[PDB]
Formats: sequence, structure tokens, C-alpha cells
Amino acid sequence: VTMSPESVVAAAGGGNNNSGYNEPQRFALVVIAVNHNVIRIMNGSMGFPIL
Amino acid sequence: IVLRGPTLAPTLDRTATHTVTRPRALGSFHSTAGPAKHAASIMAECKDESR
Repeated sequence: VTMSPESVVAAAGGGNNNSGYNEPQRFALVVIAVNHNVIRIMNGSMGFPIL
Repeated sequence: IVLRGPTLAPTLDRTATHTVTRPRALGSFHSTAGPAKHAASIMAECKDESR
């Protein structure tokens, strides 16, 4: 991923009043994944056939 | 009169005719598989303290 000039200038503080970036800012990258799975129900119980 | 080697221009053949563009060969190298399996949990039907 590539940052932005706005991000690199808001990382440092120095913003005026009611600017949001008055203090130095910290950022964290987060990634989420959505996948598939199979559930088997038998013998009055459950388990993963492939795990 | 001037005599010299006659100029002969080759002909025939075919250029840029019926483009096909099918050179790809399928196949690649990566991991093999995963040896994972699970059972159907554990059932529990016991009470009354039958010794």
C-alpha cells in the first residue's frame, strides 16, 4: 500500500485550532478476510471434515 | 547497352494473417495439500451414578 501526501503531512502536528491534526497522528493498517468452510453434523454432534 | 544482374523481388508468403495468439501453457508449482481432519466431538449421556 502507498500512503498519501495528506497522510504524511498530518502525521506531524502543528495544525491550528479545530484542525484535527494539531497533535502528531498515528495510523494502523488492518486487513480482514472472508472465506468458506464446511460443517458436518452426525451422531448428535458436529465436526470439521477437512479442518 | 548497359548489362547488369536483373533485380528479382521475392513474393508469396503471408504476413499478419489470421492472428491466433494461443501460446500459453497451464501449470505451476506451489504447496501440495494439507493433512487435517477432525472427529465428531465427544458425546456424554451419563447420570444417576450407576456405580
